Amino acid sequence: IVMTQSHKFMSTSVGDRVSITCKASQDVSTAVAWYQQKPGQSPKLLIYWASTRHTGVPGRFTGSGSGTDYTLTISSVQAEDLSLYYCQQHYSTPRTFGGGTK
Amino acid sequence: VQLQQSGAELMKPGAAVKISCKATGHTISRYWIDWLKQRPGHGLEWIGEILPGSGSTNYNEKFKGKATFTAEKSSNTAYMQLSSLTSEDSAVYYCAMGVRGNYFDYWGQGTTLTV
Amino acid sequence: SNILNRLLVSYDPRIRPNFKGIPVDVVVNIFINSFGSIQETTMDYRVNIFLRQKWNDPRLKLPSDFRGSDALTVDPTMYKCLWKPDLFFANEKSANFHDVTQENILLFIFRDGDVLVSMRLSITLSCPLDLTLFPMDTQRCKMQLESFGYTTDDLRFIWQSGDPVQLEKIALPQFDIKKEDIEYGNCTKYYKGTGYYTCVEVIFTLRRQVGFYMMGVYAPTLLIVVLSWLSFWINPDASAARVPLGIFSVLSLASECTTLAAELPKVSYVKALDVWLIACLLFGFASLVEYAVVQVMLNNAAKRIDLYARALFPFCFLFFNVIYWSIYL
Amino acid sequence: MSPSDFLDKLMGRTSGYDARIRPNFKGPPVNVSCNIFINSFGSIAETTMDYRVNIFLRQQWNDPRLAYNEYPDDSLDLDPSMLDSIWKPDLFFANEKGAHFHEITTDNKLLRISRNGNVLYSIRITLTLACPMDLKNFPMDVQTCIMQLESFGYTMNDLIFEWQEQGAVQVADGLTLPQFILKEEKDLRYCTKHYNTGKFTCIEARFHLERQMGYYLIQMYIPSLLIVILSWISFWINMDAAPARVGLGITTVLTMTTQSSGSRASLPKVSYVKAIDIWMAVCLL
Amino acid sequence: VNVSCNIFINSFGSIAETTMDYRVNIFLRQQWNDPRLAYNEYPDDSLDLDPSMLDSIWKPDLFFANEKGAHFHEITTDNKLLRISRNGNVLYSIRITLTLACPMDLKNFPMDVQTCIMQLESFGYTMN
Amino acid sequence: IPSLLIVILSWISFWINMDAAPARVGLGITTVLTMTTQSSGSRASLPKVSYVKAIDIWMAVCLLFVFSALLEYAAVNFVSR
Ligand SMILES: *[C@@H]1O[C@H](CO)[C@@H](O[C@@H]2O[C@H](CO)[C@@H](O[C@@H]3O[C@H](CO)[C@@H](O)[C@H](O[C@H]4O[C@H](CO)[C@@H](O)[C@H](O)[C@@H]4O[C@H]4O[C@H](CO)[C@@H](O)[C@H](O)[C@@H]4O)[C@@H]3O)[C@H](O)[C@H]2NC(C)=O)[C@H](O)[C@H]1NC(C)=O
Ligand SMILES: *[C@@H]1O[C@H](CO)[C@@H](O[C@@H]2O[C@H](CO)[C@@H](O[C@@H]3O[C@H](CO[C@H]4O[C@H](CO)[C@@H](O)[C@H](O)[C@@H]4O)[C@@H](O)[C@H](O[C@H]4O[C@H](CO)[C@@H](O)[C@H](O)[C@@H]4O)[C@@H]3O)[C@H](O)[C@H]2NC(C)=O)[C@H](O)[C@H]1NC(C)=O
Ligand SMILES: *[C@@H]1O[C@H](CO)[C@@H](O[C@@H]2O[C@H](CO)[C@@H](O[C@@H]3O[C@H](CO)[C@@H](O)[C@H](O)[C@@H]3O)[C@H](O)[C@H]2NC(C)=O)[C@H](O)[C@H]1NC(C)=O
Ligand SMILES: CCCCCCCCCCC
Ligand SMILES: CCCCCCCC
Ligand SMILES: CCCCCCC
Ligand SMILES: CCCCCCC
Ligand SMILES: CCCCCCC
Ligand SMILES: CCCCCCC
Ligand SMILES: CCCCCC
Ligand SMILES: CCCCC
Ligand SMILES: CCCCC
Ligand SMILES: CCCCC
Repeated sequence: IVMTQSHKFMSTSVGDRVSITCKASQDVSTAVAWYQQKPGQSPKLLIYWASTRHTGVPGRFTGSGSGTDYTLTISSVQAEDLSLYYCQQHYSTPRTFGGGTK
Repeated sequence: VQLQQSGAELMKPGAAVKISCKATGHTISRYWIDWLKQRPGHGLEWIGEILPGSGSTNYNEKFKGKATFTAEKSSNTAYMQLSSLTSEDSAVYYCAMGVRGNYFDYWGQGTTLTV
Repeated sequence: SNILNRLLVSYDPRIRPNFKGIPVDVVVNIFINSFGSIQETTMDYRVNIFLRQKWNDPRLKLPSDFRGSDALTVDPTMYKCLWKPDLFFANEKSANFHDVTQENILLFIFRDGDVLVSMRLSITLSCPLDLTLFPMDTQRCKMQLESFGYTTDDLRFIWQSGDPVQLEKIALPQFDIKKEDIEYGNCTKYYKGTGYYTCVEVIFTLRRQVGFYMMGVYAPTLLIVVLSWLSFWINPDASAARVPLGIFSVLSLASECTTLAAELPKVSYVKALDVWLIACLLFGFASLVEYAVVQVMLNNAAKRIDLYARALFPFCFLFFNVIYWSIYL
Repeated sequence: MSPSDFLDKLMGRTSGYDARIRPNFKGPPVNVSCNIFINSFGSIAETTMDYRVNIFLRQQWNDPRLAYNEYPDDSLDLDPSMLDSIWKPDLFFANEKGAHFHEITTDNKLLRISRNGNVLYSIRITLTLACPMDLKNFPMDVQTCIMQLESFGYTMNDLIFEWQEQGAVQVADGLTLPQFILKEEKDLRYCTKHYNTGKFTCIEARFHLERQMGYYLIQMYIPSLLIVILSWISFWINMDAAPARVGLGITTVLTMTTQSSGSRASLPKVSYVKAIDIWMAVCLL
Repeated sequence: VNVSCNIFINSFGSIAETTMDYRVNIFLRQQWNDPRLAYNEYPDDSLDLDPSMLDSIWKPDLFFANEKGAHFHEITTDNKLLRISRNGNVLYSIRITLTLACPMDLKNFPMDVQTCIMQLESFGYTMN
Repeated sequence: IPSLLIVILSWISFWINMDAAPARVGLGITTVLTMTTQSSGSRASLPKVSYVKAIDIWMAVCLLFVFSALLEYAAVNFVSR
């Protein structure tokens, strides 16, 4: 599987709606997770199975999509949402991520 | 549950370094301990996994031989050894752990490597 | 459904993989879910394990149009349509499957025909006990796996190259297991008329905690033997005191001999727990016989015999403890 | 031509084989040469008067309609699930008293059909056979526990049993017994049952079990041997010591009563007198 | 497929410190969605069925990791329940008797406090 | 309560004349009779466990006190010559 994010850098103002597309290579159809890695720290988990949230995550992060085309969504961008966002498939054994979106 | 790695590492080509992952909060032989690679300029990458009790490992096909997973229940720590270090190995290495799935919800602070 | 129904069609579960070719290789693996304590009365022990098997079956080679993750996790109830190695446990007195909601079975079918089957068993294995030096002993109980209907020409077992037995935390009541020898891959049985049959065994080691016996057998028995020694400082004219004080030291010791062996197998050889009781039973009886020697001396200064016996039996008995606990411990 | 077409031509669909008709129907009786292999002999119960044995019951016969010419092999180990569509002698154990197949990870069955029809049949069976024990001299007795391989629904003009000529009963290496020592000599005679329905086949195998009196000599004899000699010292104290001396006699005569009562832990409550209860009665005297 | 499951214990008892276990019978219920059971024929929200039909649908193969001995109840019928909601929601209640094993810490035996567990675990299906 | 009753009854030996050796010694032996029997019964339905329990350091301590009761009059005969 080759997860892909076709936008290395995205522009957004504080309080916007932005969608980050992670177009999978083959059909996993639910197996996607989204990570946030501020500079100098471990990528913390945000979404797993493409629609669920992790214990202690703000409710403005929403996962969607299925099959191949996936998408993360931040309703109201705060100041802490200015970091790197990694998508991740956990369907097969070799667990590629897909580069990263900024 | 927490994963406390070792410190930063500096090696020369041809050598081999062993990075630890001190599991402080649970028995090391309980969960799969995953190993990841973050090389700047590129993205993350999955090295493999080791169940520290049964000695079972599932390496990535790109890292076969390059990486060796071990464990030691005397101190609850999972090791990784990188053989034949080159300039391509300059990156940060994590030891994640997915409890309720194949995602990575528990991470380590990181262990910088510079060949 | 055609990922599996296309394989089992033209598939024959009565024929092993490579029928006339090489034998079938089965990589046996085990996870100990629970390890019951030894039953000394019946010479057995109850274990709950996850037996895992991993062989090759080239008829189950998944097509090229199957992506999957890496395996083909199927319905556990689909095991009845595949070939399976028929390994029994040569030590089990009475084993048991498990179907608590439905039958506990795995079935992974990898891309190259490789197969994984993980039964969930509860075995009552029989291991003979060597109760010499009973409370301070250590047993070795076997878990022999073996084929029954396939000779070594056809079927052949071998342990996992990594960790075959995967016990994590058991903590028996009065036993313990840390690391052992998964030995004798050449355990292959030979039976006259039938042939050579595959065997692989794990012989656990089970040290015994003497904590229960240091406060249930040795502790109370030790004070009773000291209870007999109280009759040496008492005035020897008190016949009705030193005599009843000595009969207690043989009666209670005689009672403890039967109460302890009542919950153990009836092995016909002296064990370490019997050398202690039979010895203490004699120190008590010897003290009472000492009084008869003193009572006769009055029939004619017999205090010298008690004086010589006040600081002799404690020396003659503490000398026993050094010899006893150095041999068996 | 194929491994599946062969089993379908020998049995199953395109065979014509009928597992309800014995080999040589309306012909000579099917003789069944059978031997056993005991795995875990032991657990000789005295209160129940029975023993538990684990054996591989192997029994050989000749079914002429299982003769193949396709494979050049002398024998052919079939699958342990195809010994349910072939004829099988319906033998039971006349004193089995409880028995059960082993079905752990597969039915523990063995099938081997030679090229001329000679069938082999090995199944693993755990028996709880009953042997009436004679306890006339209990701690030093010598038992003889038997098993009877008997046919049920076939008379001796339909099914005849026999033993293997050489080595009909085989014991596993290092097969030990607590309280007992299984003698290497084993009697193999012809039991034969004549019932209300006719002649029925039977073959029994005597097992001689000499008892090891190490346990009873340490548990039952020495404590009683010691309590008896305990009261002997009553003869040494002065006669004026009435309460002390009588206390020695009362306790010793009372403790022997508890010993004799404790001498029937697992012994069945039997009418006649044993050899251990006339050592206790005499020491009690 | 995730299965929200609940338990109704009819009775404890036979809590043996020697055997180190305890017996209990429960009504293990468990619900999951099955999109190929949704129907537009009957106008009923839920729809009870014959437990004989319970052997033809998918069912999660949960086991009790420390069950130590268990058995269905077959008295006069299968003690099974099945109501297929009209969107796919399958209810599944079965009576089960469990001789669960709980290790007891008897450091203060006569006046201790035990904590015996009941692990409902899947066997043949991974976490995904 | 039964073990408590035995420790509380062995103390009456001191409420007896120092000449009754068969009385006190017979009392100090009868009391240690049931204590070894009571303590043995304490492990009736308990598993064979290595560590010490709460009831075990009660039967042992009552056994120790009842044991020292009989041990006292053995110290009185030596003194009270
Ligand atoms: C199957 O698996 C999934 C995942 O693997 C299990 O996930 C459950 O997911 C639900 C959410 O879909 C979750 O319930 C949430 O609980 C949170 C509290 O811990 C809530 O914050 C959350 O959001 C709602 O509630 C908030 C607080 O009231 C609101 O601020 C928020 O806007 C949400 O409110 C929406 O919905 C409510 C009620 O419908 C309504 O007011 C509005 O429509 C509003 O839009 C959720 O309530 C469960 O906790 C998760 N499960 C568990 C065990 O935690 C799922 O349970 C599994 N089973 C099934 C059958 O799906
Ligand atoms: C069910 O019933 C069938 C038939 O009734 C039995 O099969 C017959 O078994 C008998 C004996 O069990 C066979 O008869 C004898 O076989 C002997 C084979 O052993 C060897 O003996 C010597 C020494 O090695 C060799 O020289 C010999 O060639 C054999 O290889 C023979 O020894 C016998 O013949 C010899 O001895 C006799 C007596 O001394 C002489 O008269 C002969 O001339 C010769 O020297 C004899 O043949 C018999 O062959 C078997 N088949 C048949 C059709 O009868 C089954 O055993 C029985 N049980 C089952 C099936 O379980
Ligand atoms: C040791 O385990 C093995 C199980 O594989 C057993 O012996 C080994 O296996 C078979 C015998 O059962 C032998 O196979 C032979 O290989 C030769 C190779 O040329 C082949 O020509 C023969 O036709 C046959 O297939 C194998 O050699 C043998 N290993 C030896 C002899 O070293 C046996 O049960 C176990 N115990 C032993 C060998 O003592
Ligand atoms: C078990 C027989 C012990 C006999 C000991 C001899 C009597 C004591 C004599 C002390 C001088
Ligand atoms: C039964 C013991 C008697 C010992 C008498 C000794 C006389 C010197
Ligand atoms: C075999 C036991 C001998 C004990 C000797 C005690 C003096
Ligand atoms: C308990 C031993 C006492 C010895 C005293 C020596 C006279
Ligand atoms: C086990 C042997 C002990 C003998 C002690 C003699 C005093
Ligand atoms: C061990 C205490 C007994 C009393 C001794 C007083 C001299
Ligand atoms: C029948 C023998 C009886 C002997 C009793 C001492
Ligand atoms: C607790 C061990 C003591 C050995 C005498
Ligand atoms: C518990 C044993 C102590 C040795 C004196
Ligand atoms: C054969 C037993 C001997 C005990 C003294």
